[PDB]
Amino acid sequence: FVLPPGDKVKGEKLFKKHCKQCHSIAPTSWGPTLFNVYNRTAGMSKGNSGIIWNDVNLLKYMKNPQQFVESHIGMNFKGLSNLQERVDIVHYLKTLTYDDPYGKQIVEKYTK
Amino acid sequence: FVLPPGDKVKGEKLFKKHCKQCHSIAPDTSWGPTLFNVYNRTAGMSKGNSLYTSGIIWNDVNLLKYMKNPQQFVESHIGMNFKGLSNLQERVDIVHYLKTLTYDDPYGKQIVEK
Ligand code: HEC
Ligand code: HEC
Repeated sequence: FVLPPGDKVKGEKLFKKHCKQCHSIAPTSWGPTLFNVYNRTAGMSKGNSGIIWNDVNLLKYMKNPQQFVESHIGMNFKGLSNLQERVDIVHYLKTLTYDDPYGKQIVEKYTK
Repeated sequence: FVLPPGDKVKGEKLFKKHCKQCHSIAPDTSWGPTLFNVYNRTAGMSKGNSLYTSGIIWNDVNLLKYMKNPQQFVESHIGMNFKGLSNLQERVDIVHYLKTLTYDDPYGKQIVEK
């Protein structure tokens, strides 16, 4: 499969419209810069040089990002309904700080 | 609103089950950002739709809401979210545009400026 014919001017305009809001194009934004993203190793490769942002992968991601993530990583986070579970997770996250004994031990581990 | 009573041990268990796959807990790599010291941190999506702005804080209520429905949280606080682009030709044109964002492409060469 090769990339079908297209219009890079329409492409730049569609990028302004649909992607610029969260993506820079400089070598500051919420999402990663999309400069030199073509054939670049995708960040979701770290989830658990995997996935390359080639033509097919760019077309599939843009069609349905959540489905793409689920299909290539195997899982995805769509939310936790149980309020108590989220409360417990927040209780855990509050200890992940430099002034809590648990977070102190974390700094110990990842610093050695 | 006050954070209701909770269990930090069950919290660690649930974190392992549901968040560790994409999130590290190291001081600062994983796909997502490290969640160490995320409490009261300025959320990354504060940079969305970038006159200085303090941004969104990951406090109790916001963490709970986001964990409930992340994409709904994003839509509510940013105003927009990316759920996909159905039209195939728009995607092909975007790919054509992105292929020019390199250090060796003319347009990419011009954009590269420091
Ligand atoms: C915010 C409202 C966004 C909009 C609009 C678009 N994207 Fe995005 N994208 C966003 C974030 C926060 C992230 C990082 C987290 C993640 O899910 O990966 C991304 C990621 C990408 C990537 C991956 C880059 C990598 O190095 O792996 C790509 C290729 C990408 N986004 C492209 C893209 C396009 C083409 C968009 C419009 C058509 C678009 N994004 C919109 C947040 C947001
Ligand atoms: C991948 C499959 C993920 C899983 C499972 C979970 N998260 Fe996530 N999260 C992921 C990415 C790629 C990103 C960055 C892009 C984005 O959409 O923001 C995030 C972001 C967060 C954040 C925001 C961090 C910040 O703004 O500094 C938080 C607070 C967060 N994630 C928490 C979180 C929790 C509590 C999860 C399980 C209960 C969880 N994430 C799962 C990818 C993935």
